[PDB]
Amino acid sequence: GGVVLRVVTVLEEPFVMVSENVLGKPKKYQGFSIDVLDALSNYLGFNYEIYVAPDHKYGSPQEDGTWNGLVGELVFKRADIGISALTITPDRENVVDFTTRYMDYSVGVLLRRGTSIQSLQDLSKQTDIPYGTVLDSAVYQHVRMKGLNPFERDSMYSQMWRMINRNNVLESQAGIQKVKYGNYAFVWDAAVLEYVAINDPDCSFYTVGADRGYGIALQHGSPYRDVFSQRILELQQSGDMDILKHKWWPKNG
Ligand SMILES: [Cl-]
Ligand code: NA
Repeated sequence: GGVVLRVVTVLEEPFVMVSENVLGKPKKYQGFSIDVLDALSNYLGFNYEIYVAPDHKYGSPQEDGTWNGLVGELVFKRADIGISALTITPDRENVVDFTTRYMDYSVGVLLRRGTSIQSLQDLSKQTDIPYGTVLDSAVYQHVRMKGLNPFERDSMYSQMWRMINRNNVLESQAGIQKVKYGNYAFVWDAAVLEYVAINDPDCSFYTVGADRGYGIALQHGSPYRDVFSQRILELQQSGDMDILKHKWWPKNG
């Protein structure tokens, strides 16, 4: 009778993916973050049940200072653990506690084959192909912060903020669909976009693009954080974290 921890997530390939099911046979989740979660579950002896953030968002600080999304679920005490493709950021570290990272994060751009965008810089220099990101996400917040900083050294960020300031989507799937079928470029996690590009049945895409990382979020003060971070470091040191990565990014495009 191990305690059942409530895990809040956002669906996002290949980090957390569902298998939908029929006739009362249980819905199951899989992916890189589920494997890491499982490695931790097996170690602490907890069970868990997963639910998706009700608003389908990662979360960002709102006009009135409250948090929504996955990060908000933690702040509002609705969950014990938050895990997805969740980017560790200083603003989020203000209201929840992150583990050490279990994988590096970077920003990429998903583009339709036949376009001629070779860099995030080129993308920002035009307005013809419209572009954007997922609302209430770390990308949105980062582009805003850098784009509004007069002392930012790369002028691309100000150009991006002009375009993005709410061209955005509610969920990454919508952004991917817009690139595929419309006239759009989608700015999102490189790890997600690499997986999407290499697995697209039509090879419709290419991508262009480690100072931030993916982390497990816990309520502030949680006694799981140190224990998790220890287990994460162990997994990295042994090569086991790399084995997990290769399972989900076996880069064979
Ligand atoms: Cl979701
Ligand atoms: Na914190």
